[PDB]
Amino acid sequence: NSQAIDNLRASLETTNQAIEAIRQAGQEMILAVQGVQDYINN
Amino acid sequence: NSQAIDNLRASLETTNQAIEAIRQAGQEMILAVQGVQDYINN
Amino acid sequence: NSQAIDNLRASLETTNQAIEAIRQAGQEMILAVQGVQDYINN
Amino acid sequence: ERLDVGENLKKAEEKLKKAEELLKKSEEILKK
Amino acid sequence: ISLERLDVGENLKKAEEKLKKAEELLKKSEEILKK
Amino acid sequence: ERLDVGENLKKAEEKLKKAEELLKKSEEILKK
Repeated sequence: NSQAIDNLRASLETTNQAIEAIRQAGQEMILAVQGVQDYINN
Repeated sequence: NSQAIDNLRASLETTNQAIEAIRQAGQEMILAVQGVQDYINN
Repeated sequence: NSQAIDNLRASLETTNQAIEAIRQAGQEMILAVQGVQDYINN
Repeated sequence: ERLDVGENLKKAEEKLKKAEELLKKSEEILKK
Repeated sequence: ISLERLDVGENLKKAEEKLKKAEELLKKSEEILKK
Repeated sequence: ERLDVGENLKKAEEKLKKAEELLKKSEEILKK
């Protein structure tokens, strides 16, 4: 079923995008925590 | 092979569930860090 | 297209590994915020 | 001099809200 | 004075439940693919 | 002495860079 194969490719590409979003959220959380530790210290 | 296509679907549906749990963990870390900022300012 | 099925499998396998790394990131972020809670409380 | 990392948390909240919309899209492609 | 200690433990604990759940769903996805 | 969670935050940075490269490798397999 060539149409099912194309749905799987389109689904997995979009899931790979959702993961890149969650990864960037994670970079923002590290900065937020670092900002908190810098405040307390400095 | 339709078993191979269906096996990919089951695996990808399970992966999307794992990503949603990590995303919701992310939302709890934001609340946690806001909570610390508020303790400090109050 | 049985080649497209083989590429989707190798892709989804690499995607599961990316998500496990992000999940391990989240575990370290949890420790870090506990680190900040304790230092303030303790 | 007041602690503010509000720009990081709001961008993180935007990144996770985007992930959520992309996940619903992925699931609907598989529904199809 | 400070009335209460700092407690964001209810949040950090829901996050721990979430990462543990992700880990079990990832192992399930992996076991499905292998088949 | 200093508050320092620099270890947790550094390891998290490593894990997110490792995730970025894996996702790159995955999108590259899906392209081929």
